[PDB]
Amino acid sequence: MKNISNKRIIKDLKLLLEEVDANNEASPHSTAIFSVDTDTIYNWILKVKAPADSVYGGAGNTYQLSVLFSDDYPHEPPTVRFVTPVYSPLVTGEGGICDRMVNDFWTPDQHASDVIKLVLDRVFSQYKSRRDDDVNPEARHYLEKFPQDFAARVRRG
Repeated sequence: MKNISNKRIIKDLKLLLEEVDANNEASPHSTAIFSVDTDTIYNWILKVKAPADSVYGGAGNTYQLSVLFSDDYPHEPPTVRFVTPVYSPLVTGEGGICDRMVNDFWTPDQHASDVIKLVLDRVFSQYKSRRDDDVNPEARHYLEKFPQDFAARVRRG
């Protein structure tokens, strides 16, 4: 890895910042990103609310994420990681997600914003529909057989 100008990381950060400041003036189904700090242009730390809609946006808790880029962006998209623990079939105890979640659908055309919205929605809102991106099968089994007890458990931690 090297700390190098990337035309598209910078262009996509400027675009996210513009959207995050348009959002924080006005959906219960969408997740709101409300802070974007960086640590090198290659590492974006975000603060997020899940949708009021979901199990995960109940007490309006904050969720912290890391978006990590490589020198090859936009050819490969960044990795999203939860810094906040999240009980989920799609997230590990490390905060990892399967690369497939993002990589099956990536074209270099798309923006860091699009990647971030896809992941937040997938995990907070579209989790019930299983694909090839399950990383925590104890959480999947538990949702599948105790839908209601899985909810009470998300509000715990």
